[PDB]
Amino acid sequence: GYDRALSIFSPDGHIFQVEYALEAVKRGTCAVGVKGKNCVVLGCERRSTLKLQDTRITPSKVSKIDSHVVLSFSGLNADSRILIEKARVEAQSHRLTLEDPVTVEYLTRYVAGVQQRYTQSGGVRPFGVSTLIAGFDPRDDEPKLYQTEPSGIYSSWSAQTIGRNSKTVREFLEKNYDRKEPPATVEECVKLTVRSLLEVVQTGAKNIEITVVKPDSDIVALSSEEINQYVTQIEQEKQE
Amino acid sequence: SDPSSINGGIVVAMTGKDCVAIACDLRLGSQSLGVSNKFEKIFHYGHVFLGITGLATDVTTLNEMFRYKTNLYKLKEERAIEPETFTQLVSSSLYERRFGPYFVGPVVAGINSKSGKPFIAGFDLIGCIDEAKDFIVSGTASDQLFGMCESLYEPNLEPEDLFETISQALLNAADRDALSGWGAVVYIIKKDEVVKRYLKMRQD
Amino acid sequence: DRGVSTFSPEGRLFQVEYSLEAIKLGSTAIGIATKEGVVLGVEKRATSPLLESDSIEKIVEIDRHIGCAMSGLTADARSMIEHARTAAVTHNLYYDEDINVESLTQSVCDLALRFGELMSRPFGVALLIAGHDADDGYQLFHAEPSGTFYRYNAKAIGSGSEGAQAELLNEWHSSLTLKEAELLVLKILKQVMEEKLDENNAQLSCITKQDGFKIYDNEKTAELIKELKEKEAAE
Amino acid sequence: TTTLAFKFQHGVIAAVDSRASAGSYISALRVNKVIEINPYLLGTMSGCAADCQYWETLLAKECRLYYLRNGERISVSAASKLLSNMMCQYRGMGLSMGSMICGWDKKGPGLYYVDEHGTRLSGNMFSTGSGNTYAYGVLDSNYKWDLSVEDALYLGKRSILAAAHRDAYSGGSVNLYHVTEDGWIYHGNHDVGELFWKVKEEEGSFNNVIG
Amino acid sequence: GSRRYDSRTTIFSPEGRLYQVEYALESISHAGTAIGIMASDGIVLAAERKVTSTLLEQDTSTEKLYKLNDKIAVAVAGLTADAEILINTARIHAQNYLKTYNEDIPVEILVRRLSDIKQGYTQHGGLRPFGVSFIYAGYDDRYGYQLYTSNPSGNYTGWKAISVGANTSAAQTLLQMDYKDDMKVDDAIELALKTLSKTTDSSALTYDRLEFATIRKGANDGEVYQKIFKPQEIKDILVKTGIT
Amino acid sequence: NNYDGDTVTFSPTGRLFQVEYALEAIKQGSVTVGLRSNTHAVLVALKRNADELSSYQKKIIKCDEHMGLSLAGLAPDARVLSNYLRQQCNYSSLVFNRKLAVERAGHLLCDKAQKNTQSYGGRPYGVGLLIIGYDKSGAHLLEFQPSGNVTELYGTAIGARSQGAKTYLERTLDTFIKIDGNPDELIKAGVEAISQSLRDESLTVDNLSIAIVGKDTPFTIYDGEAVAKYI
Amino acid sequence: QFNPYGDNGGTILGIAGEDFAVLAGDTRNITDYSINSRYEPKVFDCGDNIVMSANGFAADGDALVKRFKNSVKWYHFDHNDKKLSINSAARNIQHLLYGKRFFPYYVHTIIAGLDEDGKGAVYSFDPVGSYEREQCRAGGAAASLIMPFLDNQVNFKNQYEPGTNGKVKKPLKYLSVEEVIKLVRDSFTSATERHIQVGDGLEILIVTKDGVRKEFYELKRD
Amino acid sequence: MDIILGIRVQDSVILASSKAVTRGISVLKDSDDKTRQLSPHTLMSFAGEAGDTVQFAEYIQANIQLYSIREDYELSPQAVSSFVRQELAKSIRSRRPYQVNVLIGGYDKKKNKPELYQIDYLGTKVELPYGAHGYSGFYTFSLLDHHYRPDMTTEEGLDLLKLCVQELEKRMPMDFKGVIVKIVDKDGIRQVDDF
Amino acid sequence: TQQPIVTGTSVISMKYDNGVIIAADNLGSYGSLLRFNGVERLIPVGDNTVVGISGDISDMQHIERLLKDLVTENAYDNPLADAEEALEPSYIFEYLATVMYQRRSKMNPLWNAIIVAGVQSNGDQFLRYVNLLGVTYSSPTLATGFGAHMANPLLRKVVDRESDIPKTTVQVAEEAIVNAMRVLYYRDARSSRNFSLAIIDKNTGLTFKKNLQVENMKWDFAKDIKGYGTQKI
Ligand SMILES: [Mg+2]
Ligand SMILES: [Mg+2]
Repeated sequence: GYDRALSIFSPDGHIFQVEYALEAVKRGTCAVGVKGKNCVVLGCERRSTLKLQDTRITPSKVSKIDSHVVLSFSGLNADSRILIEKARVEAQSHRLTLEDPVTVEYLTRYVAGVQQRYTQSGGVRPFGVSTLIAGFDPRDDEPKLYQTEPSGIYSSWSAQTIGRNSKTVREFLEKNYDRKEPPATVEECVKLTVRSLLEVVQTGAKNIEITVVKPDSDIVALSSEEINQYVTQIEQEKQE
Repeated sequence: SDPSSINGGIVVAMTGKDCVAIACDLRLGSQSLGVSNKFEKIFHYGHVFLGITGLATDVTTLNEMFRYKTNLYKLKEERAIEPETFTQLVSSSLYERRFGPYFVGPVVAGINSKSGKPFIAGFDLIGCIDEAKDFIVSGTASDQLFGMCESLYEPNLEPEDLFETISQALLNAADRDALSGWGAVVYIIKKDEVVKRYLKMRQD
Repeated sequence: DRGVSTFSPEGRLFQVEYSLEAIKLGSTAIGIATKEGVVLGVEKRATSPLLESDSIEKIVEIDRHIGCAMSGLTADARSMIEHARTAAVTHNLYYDEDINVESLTQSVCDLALRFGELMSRPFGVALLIAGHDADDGYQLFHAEPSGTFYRYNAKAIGSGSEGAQAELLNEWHSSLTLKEAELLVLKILKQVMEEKLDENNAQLSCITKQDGFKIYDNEKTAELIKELKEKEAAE
Repeated sequence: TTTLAFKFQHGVIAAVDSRASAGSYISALRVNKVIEINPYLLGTMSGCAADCQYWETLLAKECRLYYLRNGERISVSAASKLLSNMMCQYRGMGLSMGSMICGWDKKGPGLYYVDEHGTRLSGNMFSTGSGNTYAYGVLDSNYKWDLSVEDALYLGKRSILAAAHRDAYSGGSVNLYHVTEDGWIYHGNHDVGELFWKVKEEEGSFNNVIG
Repeated sequence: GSRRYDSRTTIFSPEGRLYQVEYALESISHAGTAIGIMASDGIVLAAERKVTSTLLEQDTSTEKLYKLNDKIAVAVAGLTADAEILINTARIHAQNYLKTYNEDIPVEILVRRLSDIKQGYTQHGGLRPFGVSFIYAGYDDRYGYQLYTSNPSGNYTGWKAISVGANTSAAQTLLQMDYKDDMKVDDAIELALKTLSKTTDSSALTYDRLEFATIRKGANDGEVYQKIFKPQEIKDILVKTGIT
Repeated sequence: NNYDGDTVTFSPTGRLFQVEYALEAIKQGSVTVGLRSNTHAVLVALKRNADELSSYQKKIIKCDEHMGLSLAGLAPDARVLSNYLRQQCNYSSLVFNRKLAVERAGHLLCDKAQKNTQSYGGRPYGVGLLIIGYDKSGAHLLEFQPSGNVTELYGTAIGARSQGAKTYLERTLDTFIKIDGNPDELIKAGVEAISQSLRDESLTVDNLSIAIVGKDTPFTIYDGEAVAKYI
Repeated sequence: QFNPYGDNGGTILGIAGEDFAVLAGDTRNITDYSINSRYEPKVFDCGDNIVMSANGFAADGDALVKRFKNSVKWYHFDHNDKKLSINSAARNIQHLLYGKRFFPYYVHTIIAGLDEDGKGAVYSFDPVGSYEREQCRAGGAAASLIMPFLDNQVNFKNQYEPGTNGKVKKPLKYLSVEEVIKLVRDSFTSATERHIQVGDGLEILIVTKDGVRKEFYELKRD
Repeated sequence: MDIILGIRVQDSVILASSKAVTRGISVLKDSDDKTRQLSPHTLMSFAGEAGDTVQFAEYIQANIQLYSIREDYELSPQAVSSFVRQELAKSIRSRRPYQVNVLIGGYDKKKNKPELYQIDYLGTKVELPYGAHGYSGFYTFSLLDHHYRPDMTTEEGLDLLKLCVQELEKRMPMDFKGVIVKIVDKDGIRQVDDF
Repeated sequence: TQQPIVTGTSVISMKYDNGVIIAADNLGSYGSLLRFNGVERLIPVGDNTVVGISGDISDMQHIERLLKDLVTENAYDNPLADAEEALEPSYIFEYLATVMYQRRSKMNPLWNAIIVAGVQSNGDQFLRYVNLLGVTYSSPTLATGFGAHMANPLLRKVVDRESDIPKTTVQVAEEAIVNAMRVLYYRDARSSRNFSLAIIDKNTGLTFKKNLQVENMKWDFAKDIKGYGTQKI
């Protein structure tokens, strides 16, 4: 079998393949995650270079791993499918062996472990994907939001963004998001998520996707018109 | 215990003038218990017809297997499989399980689309081909069917006369078998039309 | 290119030497061993204020009598910790007893040089393994990706290590109390850290014979930081 | 052998006999048929002693590793399932195991029956071994959810005594355990010989036996 | 040893791109243009054969359009031999699904499967990727008529209209201009041929340089029919639409 | 230069540079001395610390009741090779009820090291070993190089500044070989030998490591206050 | 058909004292009605103040003892010459036995020594590795002849104090090493009289804090 | 874990399964639920060898739940039954087959039709208006053959089911400790808590 | 699992003051057929050990080849192969015992009963038994098969316990062995008159005696035995 060590240290103590995988994430469309008091919202950029697209059937950017946990990403689209499939299999495997669904932290730890494994196994390259994993633990009303990256490190975030121009939207979130008082309602949380993407997106038309996840497996994706109403209200307040 | 008689059932095929007929009962049972009166044992892949008797799970498995294989055949060959070719495929597929066989008695019936020649064939559970000119029998009342066919059959019967012959062969054979009956179907097959007839029979 | 298991002209393995450079870029971790217990402390180093700092887990329990702190590519440490926990619990299964700290450390270090063309590269993380057993008392070990492990009275690893180690050289003595060690870790962490040290960007832990391995609450550490500030202002 | 376990208001009682036989020969008068998996989990033991000891001692390994990884104590449901899945690996191979996994977790007191077939049953009351039928009689007629800890301990004790008297392969001594949310509490070793006469006098039972 | 000769087909560039995937896409840009257009009452597949000869036996020839099952077909752009490897695998997957669930495989599930196979060759194994881009035209009872594309990276997307191969930039602009949502198959047939006629590198678009197919519910009542056009039938539709 | 990228490549003059680089790792290692008489065999090792807070790296490893070694170079490689010796000694005892001859132990170590010098993917061992033992033919001392070369000697030294100790033993040859039935005097000669390799530092109580095996003496290691007698 | 098992007879006895332990066994080895050896040692000093006997099928017995002795050696190598405690040895033997759960060592194993508080300890194993700490255990051919006698004379079962008539039990007073050896010798002398596989010789290994000592006694050779 | 019945009426499928579990000569449990929900509108009851039944049922459940998440879509009862049949047909020629008989009661939301599939451990599948496994059919089928209509209401189906259970309770030698009854219709799966 | 086909009967042995004696007849039986009359079942290993084998002859020939290979292997890279590092009886036995037990543990035994007789480096007598089950034991006298039942009783009258060994000379020991072989020839239906005898002494080394015969037999009393009860003529 093909055993070639592709991910190796350089003289300065860097693993270039892992670092170049992060450059693939930088190229990917922007993804953002914001957790309110009783919800988490996942926002995703859709590049409008591709029209004539069939939006019914085109792979959506946010994926359900279980009924209570979702996963969004930035980077190589094909790579993300492998992580999503593995995560979905592990979720069912946990329910089967332990008789509880996965916690959000556990699912994150698993996906992050798969990514790490692909940085020191022979004959394989790292995943060119960073993920945002959000949801609610079974019988728990505390929001959960985690981030993973190609190296395999993971951590919890009050709010986070990944992908292209994520530096800019993180700048926005750092000055607009208050920890002492997070977005108290679904409205406020979605509004702040749309506002953050409007710093980077271009047109607020079909370029912004929003998915709201509430406790007890309550997950819904907002439509174009619903998002368009947020886009309208934001700029009308801005004209002042 | 005997896998070839747990579920019961029969299939018979016959050749006629520019036609073939294939027929089967509708019973599925668990030994003495009758379970289903709608368990058809004849399938078709294009214009080639396959009847299968024996262990019902293998009947279903093999149908799905031959649908699988004839669909790939058609995609690659760009034509429907012929009865002669399909017969060899059934034989090959059964023999590959030589030491762990499907407990079945398959029967092929059809008309070659190019030559127009009527064709029938029978197999044992491991693949041995019986290519008879007159008739093929299979199932838990095969002895009874041999008796009926041997006396009732005559060559070059017209389609509607062949229908009566094969129907009476099946019915009366099934009525001397505990594990066969509960309805019956007869296919009359011509080069470009096939008629399917459900027969009325005693339900014990 | 060149083999992953290649020797340099000086007689060193290139990849092992390069992984040591990755560890130098890691956040600082410090350990101090006393006769009352071993203290482990780390710099959390959150990359952003929106990152919830209590999710940064650089101090980890291996068993009730063994703790561990990490520095470098911390993702690499997870499989090492998993092996350590398995080795500790497996030995208890086979022998109905606690495993020796040295034996646990040796088991972790056996993974180190299992790379080639096994894993494709060495680990890019160093570990401070602290614990207690009945035979050798309180112990602190430094496990490297070379497969070598040294026992230490006190040790610092990570970006501020040589400055911290010089400080540990002067401060450590064989009569240190647990409380004195706690303040000493906090003092040296505060010295080498970029950002100002508080209970949210630094973490303490210890291992004692009585209570075993414990990670300190942010409230508990905050008091020790306030106690440190006052005693430094006392002269 | 006779083992039982039952759920009640303030936890679960676990009671077992202490006899081991090799045919008619009594090889042991005092085997321990309760394994202290951990301070919050108990397992009874009937069938092959080695299978029970080995696989439940290993279960404790798995439960400890679970707590180290996740930071929480494992549930009774999850623990019982890990054990049942180990059995299914050696299914058809001759393992012999029948035990009650007893504990207290988030859903309250919990009790699961697990055997070598892979069977995994949640329930309020269970009994296994050659003398289980005798223990069931005493249990079924006296069991309430409304039992006190004192009365529940006596019930499990009295139920083993019933089996020890009638079943030839049950006896020796009775071991009691009470499982709380703060952990299991051992309630001593009780010789059946001494217990029988004591219970006969105080209770008035076993009139047919001369004392 | 052997390391010396290893090209390392599954590595990132400093910019975070996959060398071999990018170079495979460069290869595909020289292949004959294939177009797919989705309408309300069916799907059209049109494709240009590469500089042919008069001695090529066209009526038995197939280099662009392939049948995966009765409901799903693909248009190929790139190495034909590479495509046939993947096509046969997809045909098997469709039959595996049909055997397992006793229902025809949904279009996307087949597409995802093939796209995952392509993905694997970019992440592990040290082998070159498949130099192929597919346009998938299919129907199922969940989403109805569907168009997809996949490329050597293993990424796939859904489309109302799409082109692969040569001159996709020019072709996509022309499709984006004239395509409407309420369009029908007969209109889509015309759009596809008109787009190829304008983007082609050949002097003129003739029947012998084309492969054509439709997927219609123009099959007697609630069912779907695949029509791989014969040479004479391509010649007729060219006259009907007013190109020759 | 162009021929040192892997162990599978000869240079134009017929050299194996990766093996030579592995040999270099031994020269960087701390000094250790071996010597024997007709009744006993002794190992003396200068242990090295990381700093003043650190412990002194152990140098001597027991392989059996009648055999053991001292190391210089990559310590993990010594652990691998000593583990192999422990297994081979043990195989001989369990299967043949026979204590493994020291000479045969050397042949086994040679062959194990050799396989790592002729194959692609692997690397040579980066450690040198001094094996002492007492078997049916008396006391023995072996020197192991990771090139595969194993040599039986009266005395030797390996590691940094080992040349000084080696010259001393070459002078003292006729004296220390005759130290029969006197373990303390044989150790003294070894401690005096290793002293010829010291600079700036001297032999302290946690610095010195000594091992001995002989006629009626199982392989035993002395550390700490047990070697203060010899300082 | 090939039978991989056999029966070499023999009887062993382990008794734990207050600060000592004894493991005794007869030295006769047999097949069917024949004597293989009148003196074939069956109780072994395994190091670390632990004594062991694996009685039943001698080939499996020798194999298990050999593997346990080996395990003690490697425990020293792997864990810095730490002394293997009797409880740790016991758990280790369980895994050696259960490792062959589906093709067992056909033996009844007993080990003896001192626990970590210096008190006498005996552990008893079945062929597939179930074990427990015990005060008194006989194993092998004449086990059923010996154990009832030990219940009566070591634990004072069914013995009550004269005058009380069943009301007060005979108190469980501690036995000296000399007292235990007397009960061991009388156990084997009585077993020799009534069991054909028991005889020739009796070898006793005594474990104290000072180490392991041996005592040998002649038994009837018929 | 012996008796499992099924009946498909106008707008729903009703599954009835016994509550008893026996170990040796003792009944361990009289409230055992021999069923698993595979999807919101698909229920599977089971009976066969101890252990294998639950293990197989849960394995099937996990696979259907995995499919549901991957595709964000509920498989039709027919598709689920075919998957289950293949797994049993696979299993019968394995080293150690899974000795499990099942009934699959589902409501097809596309066709708006209830569906009942009977599959034995060999992988013998049949779609039926009413079904059973083992000997259960020997006592009940004569009543079902007489009284059953395809236009029966859910309430009439329950009444016919009560008659079947009463006949079982009269002529069966084993005490199966009554049955748990569950209904599968357009709104999903619910349990009849008084039967 | 197999069955023995061609078989050798008893091997008998005992210790005496300065060494050990071992003996075995020269027959290879094929059931009740006395098929092969020139089979050597005592196989010397060096000048200090003799391995006596009974049971399956095909397996005996296999063991004979293992021992031959063992001597070859021991000499490899061994300057003291004919001195301090020569094969000992104890080494040879432990090796065979390991092989026998391993083979029974794979359910494919070497169908034999083996006695290893020899003298160690320090002059100590070595005598130990091993069989197809891997069972091992030592005793002042050892015998296999029929020898166990008939020879041991006679040999134990000479050396009944350990303390009798120094009191037993080589002449007395050989005499007892030779008498035992005669008794086995009278009473074992699978024995022959021809046998081999080996003496391993710590002073005079290995003496291997071939083509020995059972002599001084008593048969004359048979002439007076008539009928089975009442017959006089
Ligand atoms: Mg009837
Ligand atoms: Mg006797």
